Amino acid sequence: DRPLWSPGSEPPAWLDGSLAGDYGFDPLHLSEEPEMRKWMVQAELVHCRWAMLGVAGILFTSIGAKAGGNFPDWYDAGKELQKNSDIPLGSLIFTELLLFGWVETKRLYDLRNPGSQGDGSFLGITDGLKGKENGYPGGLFDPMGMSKNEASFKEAKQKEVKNGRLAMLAFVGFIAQHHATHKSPIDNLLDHVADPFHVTFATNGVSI
Amino acid sequence: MKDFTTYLSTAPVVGLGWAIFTSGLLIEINRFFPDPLVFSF
Amino acid sequence: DIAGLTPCSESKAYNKLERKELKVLDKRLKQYEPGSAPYLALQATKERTENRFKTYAKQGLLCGNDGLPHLISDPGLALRFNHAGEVFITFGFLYVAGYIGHVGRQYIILSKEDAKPTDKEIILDVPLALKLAFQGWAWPLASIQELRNGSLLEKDENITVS
Amino acid sequence: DRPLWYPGATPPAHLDGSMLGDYGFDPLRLGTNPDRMKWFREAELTNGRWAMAAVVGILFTDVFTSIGLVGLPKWWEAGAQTYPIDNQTLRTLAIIEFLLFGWVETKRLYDLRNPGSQGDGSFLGITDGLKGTENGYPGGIFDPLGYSKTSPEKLDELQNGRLAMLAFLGFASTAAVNGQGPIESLQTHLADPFHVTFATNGVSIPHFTEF
Amino acid sequence: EIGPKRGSLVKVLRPESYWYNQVGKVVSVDQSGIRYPVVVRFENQNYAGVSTNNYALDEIEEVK
Ligand code: CLA
Ligand code: CLA
Ligand code: CLA
Ligand code: CLA
Ligand code: CLA
Ligand SMILES: CC(/C=C/C=C(C)/C=C/[C@@]12O[C@]1(C)C[C@@H](O)CC2(C)C)=C\C=C\C=C(C)\C=C\C=C(C)\C=C\[C@@]12O[C@]1(C)C[C@@H](O)CC2(C)C
Repeated sequence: DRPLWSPGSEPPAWLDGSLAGDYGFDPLHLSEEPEMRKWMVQAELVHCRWAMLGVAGILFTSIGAKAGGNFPDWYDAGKELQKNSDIPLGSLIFTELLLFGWVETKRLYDLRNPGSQGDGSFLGITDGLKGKENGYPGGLFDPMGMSKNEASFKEAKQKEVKNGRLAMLAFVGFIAQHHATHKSPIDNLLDHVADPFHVTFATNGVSI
Repeated sequence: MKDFTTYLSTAPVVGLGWAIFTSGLLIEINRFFPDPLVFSF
Repeated sequence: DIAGLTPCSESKAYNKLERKELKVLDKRLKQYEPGSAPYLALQATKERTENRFKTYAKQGLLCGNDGLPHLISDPGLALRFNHAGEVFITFGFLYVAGYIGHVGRQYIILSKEDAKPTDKEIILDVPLALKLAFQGWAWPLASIQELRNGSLLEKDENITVS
Repeated sequence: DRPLWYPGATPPAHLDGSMLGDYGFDPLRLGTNPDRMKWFREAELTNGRWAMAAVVGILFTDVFTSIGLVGLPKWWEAGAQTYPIDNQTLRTLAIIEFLLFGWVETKRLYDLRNPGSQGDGSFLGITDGLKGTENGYPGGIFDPLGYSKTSPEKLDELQNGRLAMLAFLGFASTAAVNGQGPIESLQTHLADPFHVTFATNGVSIPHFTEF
Repeated sequence: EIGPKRGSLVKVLRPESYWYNQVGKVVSVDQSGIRYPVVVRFENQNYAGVSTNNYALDEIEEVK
């Protein structure tokens, strides 16, 4: 009744197709329990969002570096951006860790206690700060009212999962082609279209 | 999955969780901090 | 300079031993190239030896007639002089040992209040063990509060043959 | 009673009952016993009450010291400068302090075990005025501002006391990794907020990244 | 009728038994005038491996 990850196979019992981006691919039986599934879905959503932001940033700075700007490549970016900076390391590390502790702790307690942070505790915010779904918050993180329609919200959730999976699969590819060619991803893309027959993953010495 | 996580609570939880944790903790302490014969007071 | 000992900072045997080890380690440096992995390993071992001798010394640690550091253990005798650090800080072991004992005793009592507490011993209740492990930081307070209430012992319910 | 320390999923057991400054913070479940809870609240009250006087004695004098009104030393060496003066006793302050402090500490101790146990045949003529109202809350000691009808003033007292305790711990730790005063370490934090930080100024966490 | 209530936990008072000063559940009490009619059952096994034994009426005490 739905397209599966392996045409002809049978999906598991705990994967009916009601989840966002469900395809029936789970061979190691992970997320079989309801609580484990509740944790795994949020882990996938947070990984998809962080992967989409990181891949977009890497492509942006790489395209800007190929255009002519003073942007370093995605790899070794933190090395040459810290030598000429007034923000000290350690202090910057713990500043980032301190802000992320507050945000991630509120998000974690929202998962264990669904709809709990929106009780006027954090500076008096009752309507917002309470999630609508599992890993889909609302109220403040939805400026445009695009979540108040299930017919479009379901399709938009599907688009988010299918784009995040491709983005994280692309991020894994960023490390591999960098470690195999020592060049920028936009430099590897432009070099592949310049010679699609000669240059490829098999004519670069490494990975043979 | 419930049977695998309940299998992981018999002998690994006591012989490979604690043993690996305690051994790794003492070893990393003796690796980053070299040989300690006093309270360095 | 107590119990007839002398500070490790003014002992000839301490320096003699230091030079002995620095020499036996340096004798192995000639058998290798000045820029390879065995040379780097021998250099790291030499640096650790020099640091250890410097760290062991100038810290109140004193040796006696052989260059080997001796340890003062009597409280009062180790408190009147700067020797409290060498062994009088027994409270570190007492804290970790009491932590282990309190966590195990809390797991035995709580697990016994359940039907058949046996299979709970061979198959640990990991969420209960992890919760009880991070809840026993203030173990001496729980021990003194569990002693005054009489909930630490039993009156006369023991398998005895006396 | 008052807002929980966390927004959710943290329900305590023995914190449901009404108490001064009740925020529901007890992760180790130390105050489960009622008698131990009743003793721990008195300990918290005494610790906060003395930490408040200590933090004001340090901070209020440090304000005038950093501005330039007085020439008094800082708190970490105020002891090393009191006794070198010509008119200052030897180390007998500790003994007279122990004796004169134990005398009233035992009165406060016997009052907790038996509340209001100050019979007529104990003192000279003020043997009746030492009858406290509650444990840790006496009446004849304080003269004004206490015949009101609403008790949440004690919440301000407990909140100020908790903030004072945390402040003294910061005084002892900041002056242990930098060797300066509290306002001396505060004034430098206003100049360079990213350089003088516990993660990188003092040797607090081992950060060795000097590439 | 003469022994304790069936199903009630009791305490053994035999000074030479493996369950001395222990607590055991009474399974049945015989009414034939035998020497040891109160039959009890304990959670923990003895050195031999059995877990039940029968005691008399005088060597059976109520729990605490
Ligand atoms: C040869 C006889 C014999 C045998 C086979 C046993 C066997 C056992 N005894 Mg026993 N005992 C004996 C004689 C014996 N005893 C005698 C003579 C006495 C004196 C009368 C006792 C008194 C005694 C007591 C008081 C207790 C036992 C307990 C136990 C059980 C211990 C289970 C365990 O691994 O502990 C546990 C070992 C651990 C290391 C637990 C720590 C778990 C950590 C905190 C979990 C964290 C790991 C983490 C999740 C992993 C992440 C790591 C990652 C970073 C890689 C075990 C089945 C204990 C029990 O009941 O089990 C609970 C118990 O408390 N015995
Ligand atoms: C509310 C009390 C308080 C305040 C206002 C400060 C303020 C300051 N501290 Mg300090 N500190 C405190 C408590 C406090 N501390 C406690 C309890 C400890 C013991 C763990 C320390 C240990 C400490 C060290 C070792 C160092 C500082 C340093 C500093 C200065 C730079 C900030 C920093 O590096 O991170 C601060 C480090 C902390 C551990 C504080 C963070 C956690 C606290 C306890 C939370 C309390 C904050 C409160 C809820 C909200 C602010 C209240 C305020 C508006 C009144 C800064 C002016 C550094 C310095 O002097 O720069 C050279 C430094 O090296 N602090
Ligand atoms: C996310 C999709 C994606 C895309 C669009 C690209 C694209 C590209 N890769 Mg790459 N790669 C990827 C994933 C991807 N890769 C992953 C996951 C890995 C880790 C195994 C690698 C490892 C890798 C290496 C080592 C190299 C490249 C190289 C290249 C460039 C030349 C083509 C080639 O020979 O690659 C080889 C093809 C593969 C390794 C197959 C990967 C297929 C994955 C699973 C994605 C498939 C999903 C989907 C069907 C494709 C995208 C759809 C659409 C956008 C086209 C090219 C622009 C080469 C280069 O740097 O150019 C000089 C190079 O040497 N890739
Ligand atoms: C490679 C095969 C292998 C090996 C080497 C062992 C070895 C062991 N088993 Mg295991 N077992 C196996 C297969 C194996 N088993 C399989 C296939 C199953 C079925 C799933 C089990 C099920 C099983 C159960 C249910 C239990 C054991 C227990 C034990 C331990 C004996 C009790 C003891 O040491 O005294 C007892 C020790 C004390 C009372 C003092 C407590 C402090 C201890 C020493 C700390 C624990 C550290 C650990 C024992 C050392 C490292 C373990 C090692 C495997 C790396 C022992 C080390 C018992 C156990 O868990 O140990 C407690 C026990 O309860 N085994
Ligand atoms: C946490 C459980 C626990 C606790 C609280 C105690 C407590 C005690 N034991 Mg004991 N013991 C235990 C486990 C425990 N034991 C086990 C597993 C064994 C079998 C190896 C023994 C064998 C033993 C002997 C032979 C003797 C004692 C004795 C004593 C008493 C003297 C103090 C001491 O440290 O002796 C020493 C204790 C040991 C050498 C055991 C150390 C092994 C570790 C700590 C046990 C592992 C416990 C486990 C991690 C708990 C699980 C945690 C949970 C969250 C899953 C003391 C009340 C002595 C006594 O008779 O009383 C005066 C004595 O002679 N014990
Ligand atoms: C791919 C990935 C996960 C892949 C997981 C897979 C396939 C799991 C598959 C299965 O589990 C199923 C489904 C079912 C199971 O039964 C079986 C298996 C088979 C196990 C995660 C990537 C996840 C990737 C993430 C989250 C990446 C984030 C990147 C960030 C944040 C970037 C930061 C940057 O820093 C850099 C790196 C460089 C700087 O120059 C620039 C900035 C931008 C600063």
